[PDB]
Amino acid sequence: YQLMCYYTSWAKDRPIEGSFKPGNIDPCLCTHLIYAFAGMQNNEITYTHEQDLRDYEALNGLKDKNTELKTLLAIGGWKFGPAPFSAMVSTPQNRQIFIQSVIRFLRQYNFDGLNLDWQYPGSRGSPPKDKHLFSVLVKEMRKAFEEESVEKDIPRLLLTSTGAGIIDVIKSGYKIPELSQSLDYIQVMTYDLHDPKDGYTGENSPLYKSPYDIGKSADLNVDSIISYWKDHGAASEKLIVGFPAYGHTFILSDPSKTGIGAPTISTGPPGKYTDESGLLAYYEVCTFLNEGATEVWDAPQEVPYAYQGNEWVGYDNVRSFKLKAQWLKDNNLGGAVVWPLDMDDFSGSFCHQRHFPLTSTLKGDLNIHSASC
Repeated sequence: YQLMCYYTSWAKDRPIEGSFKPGNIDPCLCTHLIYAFAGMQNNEITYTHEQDLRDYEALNGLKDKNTELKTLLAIGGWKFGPAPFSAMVSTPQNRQIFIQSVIRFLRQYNFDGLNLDWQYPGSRGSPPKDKHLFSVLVKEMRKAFEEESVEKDIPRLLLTSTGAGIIDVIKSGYKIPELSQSLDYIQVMTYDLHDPKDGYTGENSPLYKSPYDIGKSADLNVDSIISYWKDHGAASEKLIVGFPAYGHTFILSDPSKTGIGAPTISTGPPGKYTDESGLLAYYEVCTFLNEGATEVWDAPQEVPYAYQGNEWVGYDNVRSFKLKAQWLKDNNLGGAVVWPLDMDDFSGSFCHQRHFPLTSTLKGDLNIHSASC
C-alpha cells in the first residue's frame, strides 16, 4: 500500500506552536510527500512564492534519509479554481507548453512526479468540453513522461490526479476508464463531505452513510464514493483514499440537539492556529476535547464528533483512521493520502499521542516500512 502525505506551503506561517516546516517531516512516515501547490504562469508550472524553492529543497532532501521516499508537486486546489486549467487545456499549443514546463520543473527541483488537482473540469465554471480535454491532457502528459524516461534512461515521473468525492462532480468532470489508463494514482477526495452550509451537523469523512442521510446525501461517505469510482472503471489499486487530518465546525441552533443531522446556524469560530471558520486541525480538536468537549462515537458512520455549548465538530481520530485503514485493505485499494499532514499532531504536544498520531496509525496498519528505514 501507499501512504501519501500532503505538506502545504502556508503551514509554516501559522503561530510558531502550529507552524510546520517540510524539513521537519519524519522521512520514514510516508511513502510519498506531496507539496501542496505550484502555481501557473503563461501556461507553465511555476512556484506560488519564491520562498517555495527553499521548501522544495528541504522536502526533497528528506529522500537522502529515506531512499525509497517519493515526492510529488501538486498544482491547483480549491482556491486556485478551474480557470487557469481551462485556458491551458484549450489548445494543443498550450498543453505542450505546460507539459514541457512540468518535465523541466520537476527534474530541476528533484520531484518524482506531478499531482494534478484541478478543482474541477466540468464544474465551477469549467465547461463540459473540459471533461474530454482534461483526459486528453492526462494522456499527453503520460506519453511525454514515458518518452522522457526512455530518452534519459531514468525512472519515469509519476502522474497522479485528485478525483472528486461528490457524485455529480465526478460525472461532469472525469472520464474514469481513460484517466485510470494514464494515471499512476487517483487521490479520491473523500473529505469535506458535509459542511455548515447544509444547515445541519454532518461528518467530514464518514466511512458509511448515516441512517439520517437521504437522497444524494446517502452517497456522501467513503464506501459509496469509492464504490462509484470502481463501478465506473477505476483500477482499485490506483485508488488512494483521502484521510483528513482535520474536522469541520458548526454552531448548533439548540445546544440540546447535538446528534448527527441536528439543526445548525453557521460555521464555528476559527481555530487559534489554522484560522479558518468552519475548520479545526486534528491538533486543535484535541485542545477542544482537553478543555471539556463531550466526545461521542458515531458507530453508523464510524467517526467521532464532539460538542461544547453550541459548538459541534465532526472529525477523524485514531479509531476512525484504524477502521478506515482496515476497510481500505479489505477493498483492495491502493492506499491512503493524509490531507494535510501539517494538521496532524506533528509535535505530539496537543494530543499526547506521540508524533503524528493519525498518520502513524496508517503507517502501522498499512504496513509501511521502507528498506532504508
